[PDB]
Amino acid sequence: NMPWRRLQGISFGMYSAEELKKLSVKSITNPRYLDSLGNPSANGLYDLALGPA
Amino acid sequence: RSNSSPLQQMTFETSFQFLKQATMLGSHDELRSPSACLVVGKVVRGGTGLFELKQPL
Amino acid sequence: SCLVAGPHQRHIALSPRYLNRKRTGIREQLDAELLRYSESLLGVPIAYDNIKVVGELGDIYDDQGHIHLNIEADFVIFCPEPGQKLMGIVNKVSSSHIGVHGCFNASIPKPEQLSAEQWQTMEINMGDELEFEVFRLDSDAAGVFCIRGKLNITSLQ
Amino acid sequence: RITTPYMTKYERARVLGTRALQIAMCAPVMVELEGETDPLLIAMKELKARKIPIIIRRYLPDGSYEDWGVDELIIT
Repeated sequence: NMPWRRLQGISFGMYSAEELKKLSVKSITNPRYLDSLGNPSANGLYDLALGPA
Repeated sequence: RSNSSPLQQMTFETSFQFLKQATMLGSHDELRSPSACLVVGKVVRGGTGLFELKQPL
Repeated sequence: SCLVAGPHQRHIALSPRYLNRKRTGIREQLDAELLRYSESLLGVPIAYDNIKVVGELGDIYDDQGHIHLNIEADFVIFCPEPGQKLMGIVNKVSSSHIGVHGCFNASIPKPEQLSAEQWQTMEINMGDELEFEVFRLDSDAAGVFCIRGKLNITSLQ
Repeated sequence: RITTPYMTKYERARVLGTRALQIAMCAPVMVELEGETDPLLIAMKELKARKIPIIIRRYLPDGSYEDWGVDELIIT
């Protein structure tokens, strides 16, 4: 049973920079993203709040 | 450049200049081209898609 | 009195199997699936749909087979809401809780009575030692609407 | 009321496709099929008998539309 809703129009604008906030699950701070064995290092680029890769 | 479709005009060439333009102008797209209709997953507005069917109740 | 009538517009997608038989199919599953189940869009137990009509035509959408349409329906609803002192069936007396019309289940968590009244295990006696196991004061204002079998938390203060 | 009375080939194609997708979803066939398992053959059988209750909604380039019946449309 499909969504049933269709698109009428697409506009390109610029994000406020204050509404990007709240469009953000967490701030990343750890440079080294690859773990010693190849898993995600917490607070790095690959994180488990930015989704399961 | 004299084209009313930002989604077209960026599926052709210089896609980043045509995106920067469409972005600093708030340019709106009506999803009526074949390219803009295939980018957002619609049915093209020519040939077989040009009319409805309207099953009567 | 819980008497309520709400005229609302819904969107319903009918299968091509229910073409000749629409009124049958507009309810088979698409409306009879939340039969007196808590609504969060308007706070509504859907008793039954008295009438389900379509203003005009139906729009089959490209590759999709379904026929999408609009249904203007009056939901006859029973709304016990904050600001009301309802009744409740007294069947089982517990410290956890005190569990209308045999179908509306009500709850009463522990610290919601007058603390002047002390309890005995077999049955509980209130202030003047008068046993009351009958439809009487039950004022619900905290309401659960999530769990499959919802609740009606009643109060007396 | 001003467009062509005939049914363009694109309209025939889309009407056959939609009627077939309906038949395949267990819709009643008003054409007395005679042992064929293809829904598209059944849709053609229905189009030839003039039994298709669909409304072709021809759109003009300014948004204005005209609603034609699949029965009231000269199929070549």
